[PDB]
Amino acid sequence: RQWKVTSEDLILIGNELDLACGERIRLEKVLLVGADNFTLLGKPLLGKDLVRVEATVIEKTESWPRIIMRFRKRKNFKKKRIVTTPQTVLRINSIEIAPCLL
Amino acid sequence: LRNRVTDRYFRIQEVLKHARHFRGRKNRCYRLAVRTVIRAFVKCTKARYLKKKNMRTLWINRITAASQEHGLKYPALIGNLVKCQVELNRKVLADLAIYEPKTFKSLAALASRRRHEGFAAALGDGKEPEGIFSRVVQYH
Amino acid sequence: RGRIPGRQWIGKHRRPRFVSLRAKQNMIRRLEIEAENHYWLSMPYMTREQERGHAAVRRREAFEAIKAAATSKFPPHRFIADQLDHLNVTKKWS
Amino acid sequence: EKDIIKMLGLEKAHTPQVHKNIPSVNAKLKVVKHLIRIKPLKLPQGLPAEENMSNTCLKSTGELVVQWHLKPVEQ
Amino acid sequence: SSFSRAPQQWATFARIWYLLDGKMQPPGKLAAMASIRLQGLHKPVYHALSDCGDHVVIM
Amino acid sequence: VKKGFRAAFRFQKELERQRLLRCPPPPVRRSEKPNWDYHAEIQAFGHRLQENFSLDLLKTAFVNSCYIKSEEAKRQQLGIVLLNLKSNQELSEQGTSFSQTCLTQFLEDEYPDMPTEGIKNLVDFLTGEEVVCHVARNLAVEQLTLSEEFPVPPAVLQQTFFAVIGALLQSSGPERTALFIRDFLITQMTGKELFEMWKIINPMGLLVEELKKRNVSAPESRLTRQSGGTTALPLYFVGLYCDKKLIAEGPGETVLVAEEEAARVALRKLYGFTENRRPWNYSKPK
Amino acid sequence: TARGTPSRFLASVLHNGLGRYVQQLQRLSFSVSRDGASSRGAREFVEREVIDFARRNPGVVIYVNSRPCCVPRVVAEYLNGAVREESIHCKSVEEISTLVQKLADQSGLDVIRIRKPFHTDNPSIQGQWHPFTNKPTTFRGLRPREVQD
Amino acid sequence: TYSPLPDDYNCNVELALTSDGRTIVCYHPSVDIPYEHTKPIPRPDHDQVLKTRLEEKVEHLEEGPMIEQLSKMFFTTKHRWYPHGRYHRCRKNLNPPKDR
Amino acid sequence: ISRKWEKKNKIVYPPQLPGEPRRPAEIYHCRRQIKYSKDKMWYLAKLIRGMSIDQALAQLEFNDKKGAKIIKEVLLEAQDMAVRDHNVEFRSNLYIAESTSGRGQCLKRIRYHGRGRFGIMEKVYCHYFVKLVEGPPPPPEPPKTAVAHAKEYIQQLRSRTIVHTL
Amino acid sequence: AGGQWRLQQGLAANPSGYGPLTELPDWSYADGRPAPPMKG
RNA sequence: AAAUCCCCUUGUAAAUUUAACUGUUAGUCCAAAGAGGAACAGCUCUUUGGACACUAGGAAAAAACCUUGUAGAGAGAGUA
RNA sequence: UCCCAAACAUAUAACUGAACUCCUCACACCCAAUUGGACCAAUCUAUCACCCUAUAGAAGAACUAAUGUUAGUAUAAGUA
Ligand SMILES: [Mg+2]
Ligand SMILES: [Mg+2]
Ligand SMILES: [Mg+2]
Ligand SMILES: [Mg+2]
Ligand SMILES: [Mg+2]
Ligand SMILES: [Mg+2]
Ligand SMILES: [Mg+2]
Repeated sequence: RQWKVTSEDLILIGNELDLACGERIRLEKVLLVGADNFTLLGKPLLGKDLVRVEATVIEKTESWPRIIMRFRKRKNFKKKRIVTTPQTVLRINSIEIAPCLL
Repeated sequence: LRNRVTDRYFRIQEVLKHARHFRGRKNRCYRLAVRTVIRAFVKCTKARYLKKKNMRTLWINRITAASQEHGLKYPALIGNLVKCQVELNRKVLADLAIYEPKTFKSLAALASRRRHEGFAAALGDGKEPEGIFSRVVQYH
Repeated sequence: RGRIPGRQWIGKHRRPRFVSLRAKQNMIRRLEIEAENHYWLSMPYMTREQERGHAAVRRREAFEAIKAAATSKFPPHRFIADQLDHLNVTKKWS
Repeated sequence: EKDIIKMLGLEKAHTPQVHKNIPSVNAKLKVVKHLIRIKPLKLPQGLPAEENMSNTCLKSTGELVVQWHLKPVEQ
Repeated sequence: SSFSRAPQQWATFARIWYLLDGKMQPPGKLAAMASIRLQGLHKPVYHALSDCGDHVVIM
Repeated sequence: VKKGFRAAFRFQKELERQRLLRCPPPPVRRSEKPNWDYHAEIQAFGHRLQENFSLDLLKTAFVNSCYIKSEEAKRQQLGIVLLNLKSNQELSEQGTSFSQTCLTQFLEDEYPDMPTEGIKNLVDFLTGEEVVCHVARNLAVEQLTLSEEFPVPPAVLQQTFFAVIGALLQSSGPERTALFIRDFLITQMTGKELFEMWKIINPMGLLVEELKKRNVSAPESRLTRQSGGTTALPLYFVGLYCDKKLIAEGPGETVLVAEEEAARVALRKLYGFTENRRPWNYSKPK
Repeated sequence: TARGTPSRFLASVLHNGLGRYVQQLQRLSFSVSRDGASSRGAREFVEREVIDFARRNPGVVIYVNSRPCCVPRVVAEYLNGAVREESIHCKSVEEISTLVQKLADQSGLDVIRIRKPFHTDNPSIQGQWHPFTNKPTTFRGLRPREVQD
Repeated sequence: TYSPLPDDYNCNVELALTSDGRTIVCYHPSVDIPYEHTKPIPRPDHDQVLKTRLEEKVEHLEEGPMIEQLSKMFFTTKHRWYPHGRYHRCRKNLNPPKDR
Repeated sequence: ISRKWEKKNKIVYPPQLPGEPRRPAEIYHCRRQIKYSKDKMWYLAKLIRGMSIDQALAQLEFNDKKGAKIIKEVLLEAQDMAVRDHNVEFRSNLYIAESTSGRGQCLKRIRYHGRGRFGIMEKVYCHYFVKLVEGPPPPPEPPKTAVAHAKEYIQQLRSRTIVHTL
Repeated sequence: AGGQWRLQQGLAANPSGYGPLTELPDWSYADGRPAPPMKG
């Protein structure tokens, strides 16, 4: 998934990352970094030494119940299933860049 | 041994609770409510496919609106960015247009510059060198 | 006005249908794909005599595994601990 | 034609599969030539060895490069 | 843009008057570029549930 | 009559739930509810906050003067020994004095051009009644608060919150408390505008004096953009020009409100509280 | 369905994790019966795991009450006031441990439909789009088909 | 001489490629409205012995004309100005969720 | 059966401190098993709903419907015990809060028809409920003015956000 | 969109097929410890 | 006449036998070859194949035409 | 019974488009009749349990539908 993130925001990943809550990680796949006056683009990804972004796990919970119902008329076909998808919430802490354009 | 059902009140309450916000007698009569609750459940399950389709269509409309403001067409902007190795999907492109007008304008400039580069390359017979922004980064 | 007798797609008088530009474009590009397939199928690496029996050993060994798997069906072993583990259902604190 | 597709292991569409260029395989392929795409195999680095068996990658142009580094070409 | 919340929302969802000169023009082409303006389809923030339409004046 | 017990038992629980919802009981303190242990709860309080609190300081941090008076009244009625409990009045003053100084220091470095009056208001807002009460409630401060009535009054709750800050200051020190207040008080102004935290009247009135201080000519207002002037839904973009140079642009439904918004925009840029400013640095210092 | 269930926006408690992470679980209460097959999984859980779980989470208070009961229960309280009650009626030990661990990571907010998988107080840095964002300004800003002086 | 887009309304866009060609640099400083492209603010808009007090100019109007006046002043239709029944008035959520 | 309306006159509130204002007096009264249709009696109950006690009596006195005199006596005796037993100072300082009718117990009789057929007729009975609150009747809600429509429309336009985005 | 151009350049028609955008690990530990490999 | 039967290699994983019984064989439409006193269609009836009585997308609405199947969540993408 | 989307010859062929395929994760979890399994509400008994449960044995063991039976109340209707 592609996310337009900034500092101090929450995004929801519909999966478990096998990480303890409160741990801070780094996201190495950055496609675009922009500012008020300048913007830098990757082809298709920026170098690791150019931009660094880090996030902290703050929540690991299940999803609300979801209904999966299938019905066919006049065939006695009726099935119901309830699923909950594990999800994780990450808070983007800081976005850092370095003057490595040259 | 005579056995009679003693929890039928709870067996019908688990269905009536899903129809509490309906209109007419079908929100309280179990015979009517069970038939419409099933339809509501079926519609909800298949609406997830429609949500993914409709959201993409909304993004395409917004991207087209922003591009037309810059004198560009949606097919021209989408294809040229791909040729520039800029893999941005429809959502972020719509997000950039709404919230980052200056960044989106730069992307529109990049597409138009790439579009003119391809026209010049097609205009030539191949003897001319490649365009500045037409170079592709090779990965091994 | 504009009734079509019988059904739309079957019957003596159907609804007339015409091809479109992209309908053709899809057909040619499929025809070109097989033209590639036709060419690449015209250069066998070996002949029938050379290929005869060059894979008989692997085919035979694969079938023996199939035979062994089919003939190995048997009821599983029954242990005493699992039968005795049901005694734990009444376990309680002192 | 359904059985022929079953034999060649072509159940899931757009899933490449390698086959021997022999008359017996060619005979089966000719039946379903209208449902499949046939391309030759290229080995610019040759047949892979045991050391690099996990480093192979079949590129879309039809060759199996044995050195997959996921790194931009310095050239 | 350091705008306050109420003025920022007001400006974003404002209504813009457009003028069209139909002299020696095909009605369909005039109607074509007027429908987008009336529906607000030219706005990047457009949505059907949002009353984002604009005013169109044709002479 | 149908023989059986489970169905009737399930129905009784459902009716009691309806009876509970029909007239919910008045709220009661968590301590009076079962499964409570003041020693155990206050011990985990420090570990939950990842701090090494002092048991004596923390225990007396939640003691309020009203609670002491109520206990003295209760024992007087019973006619019964003397208590040696100390109220958190001195601890609250230490926490309040340090928090005001620490907040003022933190904001001055982040916004050097912020005027002193603007600095005071933001500290007043952060140390406001609702901000500490919202933080204290979400930090389970009110649960451990020893008061005379429930729920704890906001003035008492605010005093208790500043008390534990002083207790941490005595137990740990200024450097550890500075990180604590930054993590729980600075974070309360993330997505709020400068004037959403500092209410001001006549933004243009003090904008002129600010440009007077900066030795700049008076701003003049001009209409950059206009739409629907004669209708009921107008839009006016009023910009301010000094020496025929734009400094700010402000929208509004009328000319007057657009001019005030333009003044607010200029003040935000002058004071460095723009939405484009770099986010606060929460990283641990090197 | 969503139309029949209240929803909320994605959010946290007091910007948890911005400066430091605070464990949202605050209290745990366990009801265990000394005798009864329904509490066997709960009983063995506290014989071997409740001690290790307590050391792992020092900010969470755990209460273990042993009284006669037909359905063992666990009650979790969070700092926001939310209360969650889960039954331990006839489950194993490896699955109560997962169940107990799940409540620790939860923030205590309502588990309902989330309108947006993302939330930010500053969606734009260069300014939100407005109709005049991409509109050039003419000399003196004359309106169309109007004259001056 | 060349410019992909006319840089006169939103921002001047400059495009550059890095030395290795693996990154695209876009510098887009914002533009400002010239002083000559603005209008001045429209500031301009007897023997009296009695104080001129605020008089009641609110005249009562019937449901018909009042809706018609609302429709023409807001350029909307007449349908939205009619009241709704109790069934719809109660299904409305008085406490909606709030974001941003 | 249920007779909760009668017991509503037996609830007693604790004495009020001088700080809080005066709690208006309320009286619950009802007449059971009236030989009348609940649908027909509903019109009379709705008519006198929200009006003063003495104005309601004047309206009911000159009404031609049979149920009018029944309610008139019910209102009269409700006013009597209000002053006598419910600490009501002025007997004319009362207004009707809620007036409604409920279905009573009814009998089933046979109505003969031609060709040997029959139809089950019903002898309808109904109850009438009324609550009186001390004090002048509240003013009716004024019609919503055009300016009220104007601000409401503005509020809807100002409350819209950009949907399906950040 | 853009699939034919990708095939000519020697890449996958689907940008998510193979390459650094999908094959490379998405995250790693803050201190620099590499993340465990993903199941996909 | 299109084609069938038989059938080593090869591709593949099924096939035969034994034990135990239920249920279906009042079918429809399309492509093709036919038959119904030497009937261009229509009506009825055989043979081969496909679809339908199983999902979705597209032909306006669409059981039988084209695309496509093995099952969930996603506010990703490439295509038919 | 009343035509029937509205339109448009001129800005460089891409773009749009599925439950097909790919991506994060998880996978027993979209066919009639029929067949094979995995579970289970409620009730009685044996033993447990003791704010309502557990292991076994048993059976008058589960109703959106038979112009189904009995009882209650609506619709037509405050109508004939
Ligand atoms: Mg027809
Ligand atoms: Mg007779
Ligand atoms: Mg699939
Ligand atoms: Mg699967
Ligand atoms: Mg039965
Ligand atoms: Mg029946
Ligand atoms: Mg009638």
